[PDB]
Amino acid sequence: SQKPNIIYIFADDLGIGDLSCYGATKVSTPHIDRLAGQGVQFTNAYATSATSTPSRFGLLTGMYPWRQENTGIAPGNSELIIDTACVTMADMLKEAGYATGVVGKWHLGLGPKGGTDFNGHITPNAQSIGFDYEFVIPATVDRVPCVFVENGHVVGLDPNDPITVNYEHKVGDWPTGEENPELVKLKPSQGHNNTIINGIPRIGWMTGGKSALWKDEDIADIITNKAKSFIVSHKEEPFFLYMGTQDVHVPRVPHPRFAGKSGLGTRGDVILQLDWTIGEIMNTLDSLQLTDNTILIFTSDNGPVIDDGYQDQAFERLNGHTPMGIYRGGKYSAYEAGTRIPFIVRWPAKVKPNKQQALFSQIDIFASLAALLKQPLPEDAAPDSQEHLNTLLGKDYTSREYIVQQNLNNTLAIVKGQWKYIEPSDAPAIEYWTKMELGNDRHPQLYDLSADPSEKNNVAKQHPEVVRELSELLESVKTR
Ligand SMILES: CC(=O)N[C@@H]1[C@@H](O)[C@@H](O)[C@@H](COS(=O)(=O)O)O[C@H]1O
Ligand SMILES: [Ca+2]
Repeated sequence: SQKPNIIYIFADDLGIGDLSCYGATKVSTPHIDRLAGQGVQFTNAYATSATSTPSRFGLLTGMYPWRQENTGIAPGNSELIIDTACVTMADMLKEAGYATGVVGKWHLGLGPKGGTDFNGHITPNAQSIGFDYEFVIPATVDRVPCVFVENGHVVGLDPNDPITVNYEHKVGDWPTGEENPELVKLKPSQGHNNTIINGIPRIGWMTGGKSALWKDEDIADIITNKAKSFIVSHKEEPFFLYMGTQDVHVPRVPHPRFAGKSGLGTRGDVILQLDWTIGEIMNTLDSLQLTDNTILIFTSDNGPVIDDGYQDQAFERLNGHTPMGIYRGGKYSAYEAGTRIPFIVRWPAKVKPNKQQALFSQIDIFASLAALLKQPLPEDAAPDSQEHLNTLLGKDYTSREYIVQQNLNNTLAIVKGQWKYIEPSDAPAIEYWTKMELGNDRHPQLYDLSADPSEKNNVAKQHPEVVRELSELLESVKTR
């Protein structure tokens, strides 16, 4: 064929150390390892951000999320965060002649100023920014409402039982973690004490849509089947599938057939469920003879977290597993494990198996696919996205000049050749809930990653001219 199919899969909070192809010894990921073996495994690939909403925003817009105020972790009832006049990756692939679909985790908002009204046609939605087809989890599985949205309508919604959602105060009289601990089956470790759904207290309050409520143990199966439907439906045409798994995000509710199979508790169990999901996508492609001329990109939105809010024994069951690999920090953090993510590109027709050590950022995927397809961008489109197609395909080992990282508190860090600079911040050093090291410091930090990849040795006092140059460089990206 001329024009490859494109599948982009965000895992949720999957760590640079969670996969056996990245050296995990305490858990085995044979489907994802097989994918690695068939394509290009990246060892220096980064998301824009150490959290969900901003990394997904940066990927789809080709604009750094920290250039817009509303791009932080979004509530389940956030208005759509991407302006409908923005050119998205989905829009440019639609212009390039692809059928476009989003399946799974969205977390970019739905509906207009005021927040999501879940009770009729929800607009603007993913279809307002270049997706033909939409089947989404509004935000995260730990956030209300716990329902799916398909082409702008809640699946199984009864108009006589309308939904209301509120993140400021209780609406309705549904049990909560706070008031009704007797009805809590998975106890919260950190907040998560609002409306209970299926015995799991969630973030935010909801009432109504009883018949629309999902079953947590079926979410991977539902996402996997809707992804396969989309692929089977577009067997004969060029398609783009943007897919977001729930795994390995809290609450971790493995299907019974994975539950207790890892021996790392539910956190390990959903790594195996995730590996099985990617296996199902690879088997579907193979079935339809679409393997060879499909670009399959598998990555994560941000780094990993052990205890992210439920008493699921993820620390107690960890068994010497290292989700962060050697790296400092994790989810939320400006330290490397915040934005360092697993990243695999398989395109058998065109791309030989390889390890890509080059510096790569998810911000460049938009301009890199546009360049591949020779698709022209409006002057204002994908403004921070550089063409690095050769690097993406393992055809060159040319690093990005620098990459930019954003933590929870919008502290930015820049990596240039061997050097990592973290700009000063007044935000807390330690994240209140998880106690994660955020890398917020009133003083500059400088790490030589070639010598000190675990960021053990701040050498800012040793290299003021390096701090000054990288500081001036980061400020010029900000004011560009
Ligand atoms: C105490 C608490 O509420 N913690 C939650 C965490 O559980 C998770 O839901 C996170 C977003 O994760 S992300 O991957 O979608 O950014 O938001 C935090 O606020
Ligand atoms: Ca995430």
